[PDB]
Amino acid sequence: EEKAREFLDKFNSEAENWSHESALASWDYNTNINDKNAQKMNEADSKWSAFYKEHSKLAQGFPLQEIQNSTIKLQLQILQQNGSSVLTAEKSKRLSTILTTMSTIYSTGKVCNPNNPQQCFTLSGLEDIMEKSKDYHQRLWIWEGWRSEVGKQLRPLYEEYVALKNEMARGNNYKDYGDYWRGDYETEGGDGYNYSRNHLIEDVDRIFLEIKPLYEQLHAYVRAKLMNAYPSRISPTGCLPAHLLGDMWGRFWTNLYNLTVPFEKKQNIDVTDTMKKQSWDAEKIFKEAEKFYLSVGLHNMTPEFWNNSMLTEPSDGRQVVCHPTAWDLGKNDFRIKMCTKVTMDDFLTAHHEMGHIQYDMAYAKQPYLLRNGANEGFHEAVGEIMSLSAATPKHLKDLGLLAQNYPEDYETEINFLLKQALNIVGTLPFTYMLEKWRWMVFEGKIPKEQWMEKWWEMKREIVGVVEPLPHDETYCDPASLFHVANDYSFIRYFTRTILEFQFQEALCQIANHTGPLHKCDISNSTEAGKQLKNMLELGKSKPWTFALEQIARTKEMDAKPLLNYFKPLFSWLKELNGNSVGWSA
Amino acid sequence: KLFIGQVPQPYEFGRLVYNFTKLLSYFQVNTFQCQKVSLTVDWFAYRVEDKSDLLPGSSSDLQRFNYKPTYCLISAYTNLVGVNPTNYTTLTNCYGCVDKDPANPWGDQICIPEFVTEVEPGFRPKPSCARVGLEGHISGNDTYSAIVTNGELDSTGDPIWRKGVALTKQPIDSSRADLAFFVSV
Ligand SMILES: *[C@@H]1O[C@H](CO)[C@@H](O[C@@H]2O[C@H](CO)[C@@H](O[C@@H]3O[C@H](CO)[C@@H](O)[C@H](O)[C@@H]3O)[C@H](O)[C@H]2NC(C)=O)[C@H](O)[C@H]1NC(C)=O
Ligand SMILES: *[C@@H]1O[C@H](CO)[C@@H](O[C@@H]2O[C@H](CO)[C@@H](O[C@@H]3O[C@H](CO)[C@@H](O)[C@H](O)[C@@H]3O)[C@H](O)[C@H]2NC(C)=O)[C@H](O)[C@H]1NC(C)=O
Ligand SMILES: *[C@@H]1O[C@H](CO)[C@@H](O[C@@H]2O[C@H](CO)[C@@H](O)[C@H](O)[C@H]2NC(C)=O)[C@H](O)[C@H]1NC(C)=O
Ligand SMILES: *[C@@H]1O[C@H](CO)[C@@H](O[C@@H]2O[C@H](CO)[C@@H](O)[C@H](O)[C@H]2NC(C)=O)[C@H](O)[C@H]1NC(C)=O
Ligand SMILES: *[C@@H]1O[C@H](CO)[C@@H](O[C@@H]2O[C@H](CO)[C@@H](O)[C@H](O)[C@H]2NC(C)=O)[C@H](O)[C@H]1NC(C)=O
Ligand SMILES: *[C@@H]1O[C@H](CO)[C@@H](O[C@@H]2O[C@H](CO)[C@@H](O)[C@H](O)[C@H]2NC(C)=O)[C@H](O)[C@H]1NC(C)=O
Ligand SMILES: *[C@@H]1O[C@H](CO)[C@@H](O)[C@H](O)[C@H]1NC(C)=O
Ligand SMILES: *[C@@H]1O[C@H](CO)[C@@H](O)[C@H](O)[C@H]1NC(C)=O
Ligand SMILES: *[C@@H]1O[C@H](CO)[C@@H](O)[C@H](O)[C@H]1NC(C)=O
Ligand SMILES: *[C@@H]1O[C@H](CO)[C@@H](O)[C@H](O)[C@H]1NC(C)=O
Ligand SMILES: [Zn+2]
Repeated sequence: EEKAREFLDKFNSEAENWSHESALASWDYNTNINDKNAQKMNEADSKWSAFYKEHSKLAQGFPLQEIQNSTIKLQLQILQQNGSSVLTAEKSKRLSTILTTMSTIYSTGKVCNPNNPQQCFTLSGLEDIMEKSKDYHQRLWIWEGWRSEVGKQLRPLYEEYVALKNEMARGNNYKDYGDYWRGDYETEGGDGYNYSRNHLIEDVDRIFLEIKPLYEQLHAYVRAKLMNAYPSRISPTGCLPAHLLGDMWGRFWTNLYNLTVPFEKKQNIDVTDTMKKQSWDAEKIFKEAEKFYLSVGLHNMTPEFWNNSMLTEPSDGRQVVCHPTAWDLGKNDFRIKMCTKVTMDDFLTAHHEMGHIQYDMAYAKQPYLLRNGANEGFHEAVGEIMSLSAATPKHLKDLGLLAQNYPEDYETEINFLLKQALNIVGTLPFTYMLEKWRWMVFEGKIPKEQWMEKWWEMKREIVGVVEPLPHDETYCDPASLFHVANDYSFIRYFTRTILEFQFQEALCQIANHTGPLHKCDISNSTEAGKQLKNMLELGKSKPWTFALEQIARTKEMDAKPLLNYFKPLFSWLKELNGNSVGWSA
Repeated sequence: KLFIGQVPQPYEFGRLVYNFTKLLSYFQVNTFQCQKVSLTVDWFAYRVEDKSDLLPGSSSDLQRFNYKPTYCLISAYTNLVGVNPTNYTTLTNCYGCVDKDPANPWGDQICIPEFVTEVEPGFRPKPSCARVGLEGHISGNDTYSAIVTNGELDSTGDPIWRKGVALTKQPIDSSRADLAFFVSV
């Protein structure tokens, strides 16, 4: 152990040094996109990778069987895992080529109008249409078009991809690549703080069943609404048409809100006009976000944060990517990159991204390799709960953004919950179903000959969505989604959503919140903040179930907090729908 | 003056804005407790047997839907002969409702138990909630439920509907009134 301890100590010191240089070069690129910064980024990343691999190989000299300290054992497990290298040179190179190819096919995909070949849109255009248009035919040829133009090109690549990733996983002592992806949750330890990979399946399956009753109410409701929007297209007891779900994949139903809004006459809360009247700007927005976190006993934003961060879109001719991201560069250097406008959407986003910085700061004291979230879904879960709080009527009133005498309209709260349900609940069946499908594909439960047969069978049974047109096995609809084509784990969105409400509810209980969870504001709750920090400061140095207990007082994922959040919507939907809840397949 | 005429129920508590010994010559106090101690008095009918619901920090329907003190409590009984209450009516619940059909603001309602309408300390129950209590006190159903609106409008100008539950209890001693008095400086 002592030799491994010295090894990791040396590694961690140098790793922060090299990682910092890598992060700096990447930052400079993203806030100033040109050839000079791109070159610095590529060189700094290369130096980092060479460093990491050098020590990864050296780490093989420290058997885990000789280690008693959990901190050392854990860091060695991270540096030691081979990952891709367990593969031979030919398969490693081939896999890289395939992954690059799938990404390229997706990003350069376009679909042309079959009745007007001269009218053709790129993915960005197609998304804009699928997220806006109310025309049955326009949405249909785009939905089918995307599957034909992109899905059919990725099909054969996804098949080879699955085979190669499974071999990679086996070379690392996993059953398959699905098992590899379920690795991030797995933890070891005494008492009830251990978590086998197989347990993740049991938890997500158990949770879905607990969520389902809520979703059936939302589904039947949306069905009833779309039946009027698209007359004679939808069966009263059947599944929803896949192309009429608000976007290209049916991932978020948010854009259906205009069609499914419970009480159209009632507007939601939007303080954009107030922020503009009061002359808010990017700096003020982030300063208010800081005040929020400080009120619960968390840390200051560093002088370096305010100086280095890019909170506004440059007017100096510099080209940037405005997509909001939080950065941790190491050496106590924290930054946010976000082209903030004076809107409610960016107001809430500023809170979201600063939440990520607060988490990154919390475990800054930890060993480099352990400087991450307890799991993949912990970072976004922390961000989202801060947004939920920031968006409440109560918080907005206290900030002077929402009129103090603004009435408590129950119709508005139903519209709010409905909109939130379309985004948060509607996506859960999708995420669950998608991962269930992929895991079964990697595991070998769903054979190539039944990939689409089971994809759509599962869509009807789990999500309640039906394919507008029948598909054979030359299709690969899952691959037409960004996260699938680009080899990302999608379960993080399922677990994040569940954890999001466990954290919010637990913090709301500590804060002594009474009434509906969707109106909970954890501002000025230093007790909840302390309980939160107790979890945040751990990074991934402890079993994530240990980290979970520190905040939610449980060692397992729990659906109840979500059901509680949307409980007022559930009751409304239930009485509105009566006995037409649910669907046939 | 507060002993002249009838006595209001918890959901419609009266408010009015001295010699304590003389007060004790009108009523017999069973519980006298003070918190952190022009004067304002909030008063309503309430049973002695369930007097525990008058004490701060207790979890009860009285302090949730009818009246929650903002921070001395005098729980006492007296014969007003004013007049004595026939019975005691307390809201056990109240929650927001929305219209089933958006095309008709006055039509069939869907009520949501989770949209709990809290009394809010120092505030009367919202008029939709108070109306339920007022009806329950006269309906004679031992527990009275109703979906009502009472002159309060939303951000558009449509009626605000609420559903409440008003539970009526019979006294053991029908010859006296049991009253709760909340006196603040
Ligand atoms: C978190 O706690 C802070 C205090 O540490 C709260 O800020 C304060 O908000 C109250 C109102 O809720 C302010 O008092 C009021 O000011 C207005 C004038 O704007 C006056 O008309 C009222 O009669 C009353 O005096 C108070 O001044 C203000 N404090 C500061 C330093 O701004 C904050 O709202 C809380 N956020 C919460 C509970 O969510
Ligand atoms: C609690 O005490 C109140 C009195 O303070 C009781 O209200 C009285 O209830 C009776 C019986 O329902 C009412 O008489 C009936 O009136 C209707 C007309 O609305 C008539 O059709 C019936 O034939 C009968 O005469 C009486 O009018 C009503 N008092 C008042 C002022 O309206 C209440 O019922 C008691 N609650 C319980 C649970 O005992
Ligand atoms: C849902 O309705 C809102 C309006 O209530 C739409 O937002 C407007 O869209 C038009 C057309 O692009 C803009 O000119 C307005 O400025 C937008 N208003 C606001 C407040 O942003 C929204 O696009 C509709 N959504 C869908 C899917 O149709
Ligand atoms: C990562 O790769 C190394 C090889 O570079 C693996 O180390 C071997 O492990 C086996 C036991 O399974 C030993 O018999 C070999 O002698 C080891 N070789 C070397 C060079 O150390 C290591 O086990 C792999 N990591 C994992 C988790 O499988
Ligand atoms: C934590 O580890 C314990 C074992 O120490 C696991 O309990 C076993 O679970 C398997 C599978 O259900 C059973 O067949 C064994 O009989 C159980 N053993 C004991 C002693 O109970 C436990 O499930 C693990 N916890 C998690 C979340 O994976
Ligand atoms: C949240 O509410 C609980 C009561 O429901 C509070 O707990 C009591 O707090 C007082 C001190 O304020 C103690 O004397 C009691 O013994 C506590 N009761 C129990 C059962 O714990 C709790 O302090 C409140 N939390 C906050 C942050 O206000
Ligand atoms: C593991 O090593 C760290 C030093 O990196 C030390 O602080 C910790 O107490 C050790 N834990 C055990 C169980 O020895
Ligand atoms: C945050 O910054 C403010 C302003 O300088 C300071 O008063 C406060 O103590 C700081 N809080 C923490 C936890 O550092
Ligand atoms: C921000 O940092 C740069 C670093 O070169 C410095 O030149 C600039 O003056 C700083 N701006 C401040 C401190 O407001
Ligand atoms: C009156 O009581 C009966 C019997 O419990 C009940 O069925 C009815 O709904 C009640 N009516 C009201 C207004 O509470
Ligand atoms: Zn995020």
